[PDB]
Amino acid sequence: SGAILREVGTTNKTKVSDYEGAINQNTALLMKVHKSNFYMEGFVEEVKLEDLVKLGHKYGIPTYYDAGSGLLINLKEFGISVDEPNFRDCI
Amino acid sequence: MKSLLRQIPQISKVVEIFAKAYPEIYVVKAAREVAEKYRKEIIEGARADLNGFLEDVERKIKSLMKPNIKRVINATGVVINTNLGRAPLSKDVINFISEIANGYSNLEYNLEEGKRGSRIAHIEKYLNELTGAESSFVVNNNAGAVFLVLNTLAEGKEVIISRGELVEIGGSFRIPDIMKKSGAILREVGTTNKTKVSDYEGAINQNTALLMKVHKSNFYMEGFVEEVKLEDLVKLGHKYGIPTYYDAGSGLLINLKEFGISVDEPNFRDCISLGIDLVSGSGDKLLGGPQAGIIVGKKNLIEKIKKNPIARALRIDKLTLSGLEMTLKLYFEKRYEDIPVIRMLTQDEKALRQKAKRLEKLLKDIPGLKISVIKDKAKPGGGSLPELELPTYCVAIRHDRLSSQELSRRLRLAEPPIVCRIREDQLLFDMRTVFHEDLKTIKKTLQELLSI
RNA sequence: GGGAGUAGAUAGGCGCUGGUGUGCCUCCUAGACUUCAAAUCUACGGUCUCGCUAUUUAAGCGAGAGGUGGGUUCGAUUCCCACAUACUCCCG
Repeated sequence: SGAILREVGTTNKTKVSDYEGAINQNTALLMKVHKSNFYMEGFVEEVKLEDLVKLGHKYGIPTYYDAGSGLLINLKEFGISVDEPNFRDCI
Repeated sequence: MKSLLRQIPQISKVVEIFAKAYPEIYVVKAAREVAEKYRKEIIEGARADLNGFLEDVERKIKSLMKPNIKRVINATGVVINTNLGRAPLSKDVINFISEIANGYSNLEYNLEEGKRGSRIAHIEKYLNELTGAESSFVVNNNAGAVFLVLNTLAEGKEVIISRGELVEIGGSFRIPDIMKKSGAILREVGTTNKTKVSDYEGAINQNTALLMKVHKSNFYMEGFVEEVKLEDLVKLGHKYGIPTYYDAGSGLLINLKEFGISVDEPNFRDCISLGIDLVSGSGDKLLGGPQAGIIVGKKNLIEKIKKNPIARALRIDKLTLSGLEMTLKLYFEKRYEDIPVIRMLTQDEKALRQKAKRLEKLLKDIPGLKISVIKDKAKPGGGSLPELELPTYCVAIRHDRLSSQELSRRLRLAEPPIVCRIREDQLLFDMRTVFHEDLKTIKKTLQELLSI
């Protein structure tokens, strides 16, 4: 892609501090990918989406979410209870 | 001010006005859109009447219930019409696509071994046979086909190309601008109108990783002009040990002189059997199939391209893949007439008048219509054959009431819509591109605009 | 207990709508009609409340609330936010 990759946190856990800590003059993007075809249980921490946006608007950095699943609507409306994100809500 | 807007009814109230008239969903959408257009028009003080409301709300409903993309009756006589969606598909293909999309299929699944398999594997069997190349591959479109070969084999290294072959096809594609983003360094040789072989051979060096030639598909040069022969560039490559990459663009799968049309347009089989290492082209041009970037050439190169992590972002969808296999199946069976684009251009001169006057027989009754059939020479190829000029019968029409300009306008707004040429206040209908079942739809749309 | 989702009336259950709310079904009461019953139909109807005249009560009349509060807006039942509550789903 031509973009330089700055990986923060660790496999199972990643707090907000990890993101905010690696920012600098070259940081042009804050990107989060949704684990679509796998999942981690046990000691595992993740950064709330709301917090990423807050961190972006603080330093003036754009936020890019690769949902992957491409869920167009809220899924709970159909009886299936999952936290799967969707465009409308994430936007 | 605040009384010229209180007027506008309630969305619950207009929803009622259309009980079974239209779906509740489409009604509320039209009411909102309409409710906002009257709030702003009265706020700026440009409306004193609201009677237009009820009539309008129903027009939005009638409009909002139709998809935007719509089949269009092409009367221009241009087979590869970049604007109208290039090469149209035969029913045979469209049903093969219909079936694979209906449910699950073995897209990335090899039924033999019961484990995942490459989806590009189904087709390539066909390409290698038809072209004669060692191996093949296919991606989204030729634009990307180019970008992939450059970033695969010339990222960071030089690529020599003639200064007369740096094209701008389409609105966003430009060899110089994409190759840049390709990571390859551009070495332009020769001059606009002329380019000998010495120009190519002169700019080679330690970084030269590719010799690339682009086919001027959407333009041509006449007058004092020189070009580098293909056999020459193959010779030059094999001398210094440099690969040859031809961007045919037209994606002509076969020799074209075999069908009566005499042109020099290059084709895969012939260009491959010439000594070129790689060749690419769009599937929706001279191949007559769905949009697809087609690459054929040496195996050691194809494998280098495939492994590139960018090929996954170009890998073709389930629709075009299937639809491309059935298009390729037709080519093996020599069912040439079955593929729209080949039939349209190789149609009998006799064949065209036969349809030219079968339409004129359907419009003699319609009121105020001045119908005449003229033999005109047009240029069929839009995105692949720039110089070609072939004879075809146009049924030139003219109404006393309305003018040619206004006529084209209403015809593009019809259902189905019809797009046609205009020449000296005489609307023209080239029969080279008109399907038979359209003739009946042509007459029924013209009688609805001049007698209404 | 911690999160999250679905949510909301001013007779009662469901659904809708940026036009000052409304449609379907039910209840109640009332009216119409019907030999009797049913059916049917209709209601700027209903709750709470407060206030006003009388004031034991009756009796007549007027107004506001949509879980609560706030905001946007010409107008919020609709939309945003905050807190509360109901139902459900996940975790300790």
